[PDB]
Formats: sequence, C-alpha cells, structure tokens
Amino acid sequence: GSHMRGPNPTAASLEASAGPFTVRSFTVSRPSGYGAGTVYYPTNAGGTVGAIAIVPGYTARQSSIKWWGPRLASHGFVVITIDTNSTLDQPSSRSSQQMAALRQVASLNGTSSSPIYGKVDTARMGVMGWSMGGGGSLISAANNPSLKAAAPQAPWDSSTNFSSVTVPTLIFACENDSIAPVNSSALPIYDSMSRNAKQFLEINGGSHSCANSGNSNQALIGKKGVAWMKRFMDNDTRYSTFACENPNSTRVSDFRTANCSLE
Repeated sequence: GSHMRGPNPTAASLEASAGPFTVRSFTVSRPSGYGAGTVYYPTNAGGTVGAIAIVPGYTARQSSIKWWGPRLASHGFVVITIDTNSTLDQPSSRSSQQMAALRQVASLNGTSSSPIYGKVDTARMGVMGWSMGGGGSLISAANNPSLKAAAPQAPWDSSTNFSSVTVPTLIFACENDSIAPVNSSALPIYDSMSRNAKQFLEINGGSHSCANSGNSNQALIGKKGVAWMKRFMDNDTRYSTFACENPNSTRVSDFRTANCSLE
C-alpha cells in the first residue's frame, strides 16, 4: 500500500528550499473550528496526496510555522497552517482545532468549487506544530491513531506521558530551549512513547524558535520533516534511509531513534 509521488529523492533534493511540484495557496474564507488558515497545495503531484495540519505556539500565529507550507507542499502534500481561535488557546484546544483544519481540508477536497477539489487522499493525514501546538499534535496523535505521522517541534504540554501514541513521531528539539526545556519536555515526551516508530532530533545551540520560519537549519530540518512525512504518510520506502538515519550533522547535538528501519 504505497502512494509514491515524485522522483527518487537525494540528500540534495531534500535539502533544497523546494521539492519538484509547483505550489499554490489560498486563505480559507470561512474557517470551521479554528481561527484562520492558509492552504498550500501541489498543482501537479500526479495523484492524490495526504494532508498535514500545522499549529503555532501560545501567542503565535501562522508566520512562526509558515515555511513548512511551501516546503512540504512542494514535495507532495496539502498543508494547512492555522491560527487558533484565540492566541491563548491551550494544547487540548489546539489539538481540536488542528483536527478541525484537517476536517475542513477534507471538506474542500469534496467541494467542486475548491482549488483542492480531488487533490487529497483524506485517509492519509499528519500533524505538526510548535510548542503548545506541538503538544497539541501529540494529543491529536494519541486521540486519533489513524493519523499516519506526527512531527512536532519544541513541544510543550503539562503532561509528558504520550505512551499511548502509535503514530510515527519525529520530535524536533532545540538544545538550549528555555521555554520548554529539552530535559523536562521534549526528551521525556520522546521517552514516553514506547509503541511507535519515533525519532528525536535536537538542534545544536537552538533556542525555542529553532525550527520556525527563518531558522538557520532549514536544509536539515526540512529534509527530515519531509522525509518523515514521505516515509510514513506515503508508505514510501524510498525515504526509509532519509527518515530513519542519523543525519551526521554538526548542526545536531542529540539524535535518537527507535523502530525505524533504514531499508
């Protein structure tokens, strides 16, 4: 059951600012169950693609996470970046809104007036987000185990117990994070997950914003995020190595992975 799109990847192709497909985007006119949204999609993926919903952190807006939209969509995904109903929404609410974004994407897929009519395989979805939006993505994965992948960054949640998560999860962590410190947040969350494919990628010297728009590690972090989503959302074993490998980067201070085969 693979859903391969695009050419055989290389490190270089995954490190570049964009994948092979042309991207277009639109603002959602009437958001349903969240505050606002921007949808990024490939015009020419050569078949239906999965959908990924991305949520910012507390006080933050789409600009924090917007670089993922084009970056992922150009590799063959429909990506929705959201603003929350309130910038002060907590993780459980962020999860609900993330799922609501995914639901609206599915709605749009079935709406013959929409730019993404027929472009989405609604059975294949993923979740991403920053800080509380990363905690929200973990909650989404716990509550919705049919999700195919999760890749939060600098996650924050008042609980670190995500032991029920069976969804393939990549945790981007930021070594010097003072907001959601790795030793009390990201790493205990990673360690908590005992039943899934998982990965822990800590960015050397990174502040809590180390995986946000404008970061200085977009080559590495974009390669890993796209590779993880391709491997797991698409069941694309062309990406096993890129998804599961230690990336051998002096930009990485800590790398861990489990249940993640290279080949």
